[PDB]
Amino acid sequence: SVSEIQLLHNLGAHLNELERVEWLRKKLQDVHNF
Repeated sequence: SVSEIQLLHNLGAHLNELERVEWLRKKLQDVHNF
């Protein structure tokens, strides 16, 4: 189902809420072998 403030959770919250929390996540998935 779709929420009322769901389309606002895309760019109506903060462009900083998906910078590293975005990438930081893959930090373990792809495990930076280095």
